[PDB]
Amino acid sequence: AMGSMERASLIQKAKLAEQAERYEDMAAFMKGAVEKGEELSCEERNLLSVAYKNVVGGQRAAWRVLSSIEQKSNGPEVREYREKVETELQGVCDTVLGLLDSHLIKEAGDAESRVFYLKMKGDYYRYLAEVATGDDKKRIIDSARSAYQEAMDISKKEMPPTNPIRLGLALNFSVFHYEIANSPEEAISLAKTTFDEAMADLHTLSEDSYKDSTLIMQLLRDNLTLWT
Amino acid sequence: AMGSMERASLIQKAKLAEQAERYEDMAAFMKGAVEKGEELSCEERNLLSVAYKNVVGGQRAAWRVLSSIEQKSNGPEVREYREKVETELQGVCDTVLGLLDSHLIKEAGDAESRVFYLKMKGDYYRYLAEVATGDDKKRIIDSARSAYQEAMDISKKEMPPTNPIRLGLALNFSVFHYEIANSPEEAISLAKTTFDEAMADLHTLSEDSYKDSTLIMQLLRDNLTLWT
Ligand SMILES: O=P(O)(O)Oc1c2c(c(OP(=O)(O)O)c3c1[C@H]1C[C@@H]3c3cc4c(cc31)[C@H]1C[C@@H]4c3ccccc31)[C@H]1C[C@@H]2c2cc3c(cc21)[C@H]1C[C@@H]3c2ccccc21
Ligand SMILES: O=P(O)(O)Oc1c2c(c(OP(=O)(O)O)c3c1[C@H]1C[C@@H]3c3cc4c(cc31)[C@H]1C[C@@H]4c3ccccc31)[C@H]1C[C@@H]2c2cc3c(cc21)[C@H]1C[C@@H]3c2ccccc21
Ligand SMILES: [Cl-]
Ligand SMILES: [Cl-]
Repeated sequence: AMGSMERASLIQKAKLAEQAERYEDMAAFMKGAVEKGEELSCEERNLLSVAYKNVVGGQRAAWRVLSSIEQKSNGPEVREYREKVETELQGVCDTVLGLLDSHLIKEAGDAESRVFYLKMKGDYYRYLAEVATGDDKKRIIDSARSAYQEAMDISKKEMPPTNPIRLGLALNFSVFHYEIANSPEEAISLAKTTFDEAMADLHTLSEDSYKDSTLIMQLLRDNLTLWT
Repeated sequence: AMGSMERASLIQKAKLAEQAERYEDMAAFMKGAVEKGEELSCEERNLLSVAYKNVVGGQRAAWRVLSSIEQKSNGPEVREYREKVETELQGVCDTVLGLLDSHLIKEAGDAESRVFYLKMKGDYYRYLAEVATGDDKKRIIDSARSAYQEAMDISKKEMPPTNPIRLGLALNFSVFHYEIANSPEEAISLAKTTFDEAMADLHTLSEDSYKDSTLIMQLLRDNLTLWT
């Protein structure tokens, strides 16, 4: 599909699609850059993340609208279209999890790197878990949990509490606890702990993370305001 | 593609896609409802219009970003991607113009109806004209002009000056004069005339057009504030 194009061209074009708000294309350019076989740099990791976040984020919004419209209070058309979109959402999720398993997630790699791709693995299993049901759902919840946890375990050892990759992970794992794992108990603990341990060792905050991590701190709190 | 589905189902689903903001799908459902062969009702005409407006509106925004990025002040990747998107934009435009020619535009029909589909024909030739160049562009400009004019000619005879279909037409034809036909002379005339002839016979304003047509009056003025 993209295999005739040089890796550098695919990356340039991925950057152009972010500016033009073409995230179906951006993701496609980044799927192709991953498949050139080389390890992604820090900037490239984000580019991949943003592309697929928007694609899958738009589908989830659509699914939630349509799923909300299945009232069943007091014809087939609503379910059919919800399923069409649901099926589409899953394909995109399965697509990212493929690239993560077959190319990006490796045992031997940087701490920043390994956590970033594991957080992502938990995110995309989380998105699948929202749409899944029955016996099939339990499996998907535990793969999400498992990937988030290994990511947490590493970040506590290898990263300071003001690190955006660590903070954004904790944010998303709390969201998993509340919306997916039905434990506002655990969700609140992890959120406040993350917020407080960050404020406790705020001296570790650095010039390069200042913007990214103060934003995730706000998000972390907005959630606790919303829950408590 | 959609040919197994009942017309009523396609319409229901088109309405569901507007709510879920899936205008690629909405347009596809409406392309299919048009191809059932039957004349579209007033509500259906809008549904079709909105679907394709958003699809083609998103592509134009992308094209204008990418085309703006061709600086050429003082590699091939920007042009290639602009062309990819340009080619895509044109296919969607050619697609609507097909449905208009082969199904919707008829000699024998309602005044409201005939004008609505001609306005649309001028709109989609306008979108093509923005991306086109050279000898090829002149043709596209004159087809836009020709369709807008026949639409104008009919609306002056058959519709009051407060009518939203008449007002929105005039709005778009002025926009054609300014951005496409390079005549801020004519664009300003038609705009103020539309605004003033509406205010002159404001007694004709009716309960059903009040919202739609006061909005187009604002748009008409915002444009004149912007031009003069
Ligand atoms: O070290 P950088 O990666 O260049 O960080 C800066 C950025 C940006 C900067 O703005 P600039 O276009 O004027 O250069 C800045 C930085 C550094 C330098 C300037 C800036 C300004 C500020 C801070 C860091 C930076 C601290 C103090 C002030 C600030 C406001 C809000 C949160 C954190 C901060 C852009 C680009 C980048 C950035 C990030 C964000 C945002 C905007 C930017 C939006 C979305 C996210 C964000 C978080 C919190 C509030 C608002 C945002
Ligand atoms: O006769 P309707 O088709 O039911 O018109 C109303 C509408 C709506 C109405 O609001 P509602 O949700 O409270 O029922 C109304 C109408 C009729 C009845 C109510 C309304 C209120 C008003 C008018 C007409 C209507 C005149 C006086 C007041 C108004 C404000 C701005 C412009 C024109 C008006 C919704 C649905 C529809 C509507 C249309 C618009 C909008 C919103 C609506 C947005 C986008 C466009 C618009 C134009 C100008 C300003 C704002 C808008
Ligand atoms: Cl469907
Ligand atoms: Cl391209």
